[PDB]
Amino acid sequence: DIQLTQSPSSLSASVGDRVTITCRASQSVDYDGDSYMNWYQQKPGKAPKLLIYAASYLESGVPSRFSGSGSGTDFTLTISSLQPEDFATYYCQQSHEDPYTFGQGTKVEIKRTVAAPSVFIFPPSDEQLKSGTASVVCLLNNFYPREAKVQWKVDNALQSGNSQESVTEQDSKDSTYSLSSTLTLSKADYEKHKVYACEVTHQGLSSPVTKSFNRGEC
Amino acid sequence: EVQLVESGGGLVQPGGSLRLSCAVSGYSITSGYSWNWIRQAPGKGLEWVASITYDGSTNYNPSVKGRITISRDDSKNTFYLQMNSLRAEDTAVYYCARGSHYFGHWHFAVWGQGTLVTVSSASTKGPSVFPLAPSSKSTSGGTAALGCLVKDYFPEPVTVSWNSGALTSGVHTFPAVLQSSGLYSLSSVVTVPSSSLGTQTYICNVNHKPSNTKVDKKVEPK
Repeated sequence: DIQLTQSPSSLSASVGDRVTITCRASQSVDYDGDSYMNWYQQKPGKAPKLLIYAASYLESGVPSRFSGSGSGTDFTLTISSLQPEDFATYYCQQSHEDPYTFGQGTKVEIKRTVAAPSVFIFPPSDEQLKSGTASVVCLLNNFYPREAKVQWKVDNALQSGNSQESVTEQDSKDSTYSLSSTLTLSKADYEKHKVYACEVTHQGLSSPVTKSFNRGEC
Repeated sequence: EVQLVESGGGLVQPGGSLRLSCAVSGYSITSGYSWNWIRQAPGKGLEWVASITYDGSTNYNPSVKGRITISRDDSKNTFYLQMNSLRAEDTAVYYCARGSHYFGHWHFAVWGQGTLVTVSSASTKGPSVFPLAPSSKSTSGGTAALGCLVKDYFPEPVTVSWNSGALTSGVHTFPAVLQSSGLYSLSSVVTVPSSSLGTQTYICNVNHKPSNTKVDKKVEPK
């Protein structure tokens, strides 16, 4: 088959900056003057969206800041001025021969200014507790950059190995991320302790932030 | 306008078969140059697997050919994907897509929403929904966060909306995590004015189609 390799696999650029993504094909996708390379944009949870076809044609309805160039085995997708809405994974795709093949994709993020997270902590509900399990949830809202550290403490004992976290995709509204961390304990363990704390470390925080509650007092 | 709506997704046992359908509306299926199935394994890239052209000619990706059938039903304005002998490798979101009459044909301008097929031995399990109650009291009377914890379900996906879709601003619905139990857990939060906690009703609407579980959870100050 025709193998497509994109570069880079990942990039982060300041809003408004020029962004170029390249695609190299293992064989030529040229046919009678035309170059059958296509570009797609895929945003979180959505189907890919066609941006460019036949190497350089802008698909109807797509903003003019997207353009394509190249021929033979080498192609370039250009975003003239990166907009917040342009966070996505970008794919090249050859349509010269079956099987029609895609590049591995290039992740594009907008590099905005540093923003500290707003931190919230949630006790387990009484409803859940009767099931025998306690989930303690810590929310880190609207921060940048994506890298953040959450430390769980139960009566000042550092919790390790009993939590999981999840991060949203970049929000085009403000180019920030949010993060959710869940501490899971048995009901019995939860009832044996008083102070539950979520300690957050982040670049936008001059020193770590801690949110806590005392079990029983609500 | 043209819309492609896929059905048939969900849980399939290894060795089992899948049948997907793509119902086309706002367009005659007979007028498309070609109709296609393209799939995407979780966190991975895209793979074209099959096509049918307007004259009925079929084509398959050799990476799966020999256990795959694309077909159409003109009178229902629908086309189908049949695969059997499913393996774990076949777990993916499957998209239907339309090819073009122009410029080499095999680029795809119109896509379905995609449907997730999960190949697994495990059985379906509906989620428990627990409140993430706000505040106790606000910090400076500014912005409060509340949410829903959607715990212990299988397979993916679940959808969460707030106030039947009338509350979208400030909503974050996080990627599910896979627990060591083999069950998924997900949280959805929303940030709201803390001055509205006494007067505004907040309800998370949770839907887990594989288990036919729908839940509406009112979340309020504890």
